[PDB]
Amino acid sequence: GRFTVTLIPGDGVGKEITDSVRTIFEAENIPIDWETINIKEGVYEAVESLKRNKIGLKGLWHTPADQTGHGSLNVALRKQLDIYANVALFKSLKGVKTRIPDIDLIVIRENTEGEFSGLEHESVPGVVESLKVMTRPKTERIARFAFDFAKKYNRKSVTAVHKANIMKLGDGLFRNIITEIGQKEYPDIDVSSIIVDNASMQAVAKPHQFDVLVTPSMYGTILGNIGAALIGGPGLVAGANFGRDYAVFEPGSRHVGLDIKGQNVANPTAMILSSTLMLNHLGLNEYATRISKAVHETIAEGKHTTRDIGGSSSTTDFTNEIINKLSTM
Amino acid sequence: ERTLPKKYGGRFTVTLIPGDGVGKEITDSVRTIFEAENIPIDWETINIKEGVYEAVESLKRNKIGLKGLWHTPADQTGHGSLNVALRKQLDIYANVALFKSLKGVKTRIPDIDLIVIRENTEGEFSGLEHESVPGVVESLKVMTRPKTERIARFAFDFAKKYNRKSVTAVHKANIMKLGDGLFRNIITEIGQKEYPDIDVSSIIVDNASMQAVAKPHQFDVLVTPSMYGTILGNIGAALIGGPGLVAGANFGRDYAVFEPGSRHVGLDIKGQNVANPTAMILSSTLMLNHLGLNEYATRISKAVHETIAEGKHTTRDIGGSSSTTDFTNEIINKLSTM
Amino acid sequence: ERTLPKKYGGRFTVTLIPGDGVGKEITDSVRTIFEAENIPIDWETINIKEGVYEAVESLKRNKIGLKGLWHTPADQTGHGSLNVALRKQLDIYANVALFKSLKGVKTRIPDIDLIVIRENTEGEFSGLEHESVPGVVESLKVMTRPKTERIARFAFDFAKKYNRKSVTAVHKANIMKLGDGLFRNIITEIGQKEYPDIDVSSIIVDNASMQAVAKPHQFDVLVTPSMYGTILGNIGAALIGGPGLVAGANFGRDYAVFEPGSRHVGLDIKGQNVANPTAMILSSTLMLNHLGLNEYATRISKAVHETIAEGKHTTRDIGGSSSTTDFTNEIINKLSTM
Amino acid sequence: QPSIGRYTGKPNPSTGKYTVSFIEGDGIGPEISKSVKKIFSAANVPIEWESCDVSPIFVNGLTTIPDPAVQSITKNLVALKGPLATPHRSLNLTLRKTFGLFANVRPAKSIEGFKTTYENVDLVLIRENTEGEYSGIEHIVCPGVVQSIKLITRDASERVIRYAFEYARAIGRPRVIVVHKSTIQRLADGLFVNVAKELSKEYPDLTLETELIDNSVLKVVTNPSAYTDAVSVCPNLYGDILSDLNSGLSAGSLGLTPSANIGHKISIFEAVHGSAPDIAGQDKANPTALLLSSVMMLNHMGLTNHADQIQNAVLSTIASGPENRTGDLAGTATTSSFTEAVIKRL
Ligand SMILES: Nc1ncnc2c1ncn2[C@@H]1O[C@H](COP(=O)(O)O)[C@@H](O)[C@H]1O
Ligand SMILES: Nc1ncnc2c1ncn2[C@@H]1O[C@H](COP(=O)(O)O)[C@@H](O)[C@H]1O
Ligand SMILES: Nc1ncnc2c1ncn2[C@@H]1O[C@H](COP(=O)(O)O)[C@@H](O)[C@H]1O
Repeated sequence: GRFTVTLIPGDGVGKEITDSVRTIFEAENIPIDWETINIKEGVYEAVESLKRNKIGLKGLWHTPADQTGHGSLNVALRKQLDIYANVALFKSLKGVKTRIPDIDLIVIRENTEGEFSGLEHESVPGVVESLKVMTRPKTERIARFAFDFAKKYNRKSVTAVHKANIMKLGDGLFRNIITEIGQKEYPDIDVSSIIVDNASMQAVAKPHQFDVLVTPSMYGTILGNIGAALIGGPGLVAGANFGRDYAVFEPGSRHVGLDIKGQNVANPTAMILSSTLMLNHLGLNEYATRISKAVHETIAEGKHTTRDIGGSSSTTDFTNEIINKLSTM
Repeated sequence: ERTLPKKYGGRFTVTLIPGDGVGKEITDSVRTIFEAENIPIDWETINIKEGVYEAVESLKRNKIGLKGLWHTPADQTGHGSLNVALRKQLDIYANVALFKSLKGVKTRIPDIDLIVIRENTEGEFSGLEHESVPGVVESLKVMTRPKTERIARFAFDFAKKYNRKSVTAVHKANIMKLGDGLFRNIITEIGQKEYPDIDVSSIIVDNASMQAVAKPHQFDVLVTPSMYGTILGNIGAALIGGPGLVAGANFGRDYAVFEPGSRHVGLDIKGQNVANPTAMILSSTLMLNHLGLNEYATRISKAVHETIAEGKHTTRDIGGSSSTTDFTNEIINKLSTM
Repeated sequence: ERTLPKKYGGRFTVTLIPGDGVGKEITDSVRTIFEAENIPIDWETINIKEGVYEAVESLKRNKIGLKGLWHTPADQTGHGSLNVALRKQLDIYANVALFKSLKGVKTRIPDIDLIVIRENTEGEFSGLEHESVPGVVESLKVMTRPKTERIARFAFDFAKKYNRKSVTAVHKANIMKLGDGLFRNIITEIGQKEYPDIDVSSIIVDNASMQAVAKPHQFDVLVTPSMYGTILGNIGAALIGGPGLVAGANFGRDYAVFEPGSRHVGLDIKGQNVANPTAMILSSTLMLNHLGLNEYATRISKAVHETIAEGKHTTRDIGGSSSTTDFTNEIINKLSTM
Repeated sequence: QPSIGRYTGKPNPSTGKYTVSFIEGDGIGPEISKSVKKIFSAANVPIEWESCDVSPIFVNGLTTIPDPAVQSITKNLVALKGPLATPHRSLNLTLRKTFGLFANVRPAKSIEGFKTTYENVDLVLIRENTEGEYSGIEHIVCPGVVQSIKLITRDASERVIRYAFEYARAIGRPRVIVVHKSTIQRLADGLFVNVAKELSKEYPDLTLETELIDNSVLKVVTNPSAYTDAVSVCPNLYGDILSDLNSGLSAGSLGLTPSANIGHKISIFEAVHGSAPDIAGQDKANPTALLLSSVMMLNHMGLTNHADQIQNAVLSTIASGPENRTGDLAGTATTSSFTEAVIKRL
């Protein structure tokens, strides 16, 4: 009866935001045991762990921008487990002031390919080429995942974001394969395309027109952050990563919060909500349905909410309001 | 690998087709036992006159399915099986029915274990017929070497995989010398030059029917064309207790659909919660073994096997007084203590 | 069987592509020897800037072809091989060149018998290149496991079929560790777990080039990517006398095109009737053996073999003074008395 | 004005005026165009219009641009094009390649008297329009495998990043932000960033910051004003997206957005909206877009006083009062009435 899930706190507010979940978990006496790991190339041990347990819950690691820096190792984790599908959930929350309200859109991105393929070289000094790979197999895969996902969660529309008018082969292939296999399979769903730049403009100005968006690695980071802002911030976004065999759940917004590490100011809504996603996954979800209502009501209920939403409470206090509301359900 | 069964981070997505009659109840029994065992599968479930399309289309995505039986009209303007439509359109050409008697069940001849493999897409199920002049009707029965070599090998492969020693071809080749002749030859022919370790033999369908009812222990595996399989099937169904105890599965090259091995709709007792889900559950376990789970399968089969062996609390048709609901819960109960 | 070679009541229909340079003359030599031997094949013969389409389309009908070489520009607005175009578009991925010395020919190192198998569609022949900024050019060389496993097996299969004991992979894996590395591995890798009876080894292309020129008898069969095969090929061509003595053939799954193994156009001596058809004829015999004739092949090869061994009456480049015309007729003559 | 794309003035000695190529373009182009010619006339701009046609030839299958227009535009070192249709080699592309245009300047500022969801948005972005993701280089490496190649060079980067420092200086913004993703594009984006960091030093009045698109998009949408002292420089793709995004924030579409395409000695100033073929002739178009590009042009030429005149007053101010405005901004006015209503406060 006891799952053994992998826990990777990671850098920045990672350590605090994970703890929030632990506390809410043992306070709800959820039958899961954390195997928890900490780390330069022991990204090996994260992989190896997840390969045993199959399921994980993680924050974000930090990534250098300097030349002798190590390289994502957030992507390393995904590539090495072929957790190829990222899902981010941008649904606005009741107790949060946002410029455009009542917004509900999903962004599915491919994790292992595209501009995240990390192939680059310098031919002669001062001239650099970064190669962006796009392959039919990896693309058919994500395409079906997206539609399957849209069908499973009764989403009516799926839109492919691309730049196929300029990168006619790369993004072209992507746009075709998606629309192509949304027509001869999944005919019940509305497939369409949109050019990444124009998509970016509609997203900021008129987001309600979008339902599900499928994108290559890059465009997903971009539309992702638009969506993150649209609903309040990176602290409200649940996320999950799927491969065929494994599943790793992380915040849908993908920010480390390095600056506020150890300050107990951080917001765990993101972590907790994607933590609920994980419960639904491994079948629990009585708990998930539960502890989501807890945080949803907590933040809707004015003060006692955390700094970035407009409150004055600390991570610690916000957590305890959830566990409190939870103790009376 | 866009050809394995739908799976996302450890979770299979299987097709569920409850279908007509006790279908809806008998499927539910499985759902309940499944979530109560927290099995990592998610049902994509479909309901339906020609949306037999949507069943096909679904199975083509997921590759795997679990279904009851649909109902079929006998009137002239009726629609046509669409149980067979499903199979023909997916070329799920091989049907396996498992007739193994169960401990807690009174049967006239006990300790019986035989398998009936039938071809699904051809034979008398080819559905070609016409009326030349009024009152004269011809039904054409097609038999082709390719479709026949296929089932022949499936049968032997199956017998080898599950350590079955004997394979017998049921036919009427003494009368339909070309049709059933071809069938009998191709089977025995390729059980001799491949699969030499297995005992191949023939038997005439009528005489087979007689031995089956009188002395069934002489049979191991039976390979038949569409019709003879329906007939020997029901003999076997009766021999072990009834249609509610028979696990079944259908195989094509790419897809697999699991259904009850006896093939009865139970229209009359729909919604009465009197029905017996042993059939559905047991073939449901067959599906688990298939998509590799089978720790669960080994598990939840022992559950139902012990449940029915253990006298009362068993369902109406086996000789008990419990409802589908109650029988299910005894399984989930026995299961919660394993 | 819409996949065997075009054949109508005993008569094959083969594709004939004379091509540029001595092509037209050297092909004719074969025609003449063919009708003079009354060989049951009919030429569908084609001539051509982008009608390399019509060559492909023809070969797709007939499956088999016999061709010379086309010419290829070196200028910037030139069209591009279209010898490779033919092969890439038919996925005729395997080139075989036969370097076996001939009795009546003065060569610096005698009694030499080695085969060079090269991959046709990939490597440095992938023809992917671009200029990033002015004056900086990148040519991309593709190497893929599938295309490489393919040629690897072809080579071993070939070596087994023609009782060749040794197969050596030529590479530059010490520098291009991924590209040529993959090639060297996949070859040795699948010469060890399949084809264990054959001696697999590697050799670095530059060092291979040196041994080939100095001590060629140490080699049996050589497998190479597109480039190294052109290089070792020409070494072998020289070793035995010249480009006019080398039989060649190209293989895919479905099609087969036979051409000279040395791959020179002879533009300079076009129409002079000085050219040597040994190459063309000998690879023409290879084609006969292929489409099963080969009584003829065994025949007309002995003809040319004896003709050239028998001193004068041989063609210019071997050391004779005869013309293509005269050499041909000696073959047809020797042939008329067999 | 920025040293990098410097206008070489010289008014035509026979007239007091400077020469500028027009390119009315098609669709609403003509009407939107003479709308500008009139407003320019009224303010006494030292400018005579030499309109030319960029309808493409096809020398060597590769689309070329007509000699008439080439000579005209290379001569007068400046041009002002309206929108044109989609006539075998992007028309806009062969336009940059034949005139050496390398930098897209895209401002997005809130408009007075037109309410959109985002407020106090005043944004400036310079985009590399030469290389990056948008070099023609892509390859089919085998059956189901494609490579699109992103090209980043110091030479191309240097001269954009310069124009950005120099433009930031020319409009009195302290900060200049290099948008990048050195995180996973170490070499490519890394080079861009280093080139800015190295140039940083010979522009000590400006402060250089570096930001991941991650944050550049997150932060701008949460709060547009945090970049009202901006000027952001970035490689071709990030630029193409962020600029179309910025416009989405400022106006919700891009019928108000002006662009400037700076080349070494030439420079073209255009509106970024389409040809709006269905509203063409009926006098409903909205010159504001092109009109603001005119201002951009004025400043680039040195005619500060006129630019500030036509912008600070006029249009910007006449777009206040719904009797003015156009159909696209709730207004009721025509292209006709907008132009005279403008010239009044001109
Ligand atoms: N736990 C958190 N709660 C709220 N906001 C966060 C959290 N972590 C990160 N952020 C925001 O995301 C940004 C971090 O992005 P970066 O600069 O890429 O590290 C900061 O500006 C924070 O405002
Ligand atoms: N799922 C089932 N399990 C056991 N027996 C059944 C089931 N469905 C129908 N039957 C029996 O079979 C008879 C009707 O069969 P059918 O041919 O399906 O209508 C009824 O008298 C039932 O007793
Ligand atoms: N039929 C032939 N027999 C022998 N050598 C030939 C023949 N045709 C061409 N050559 C030689 O190959 C060279 C032409 O090849 P290439 O350099 O590709 O034009 C010439 O220098 C000739 O000496």
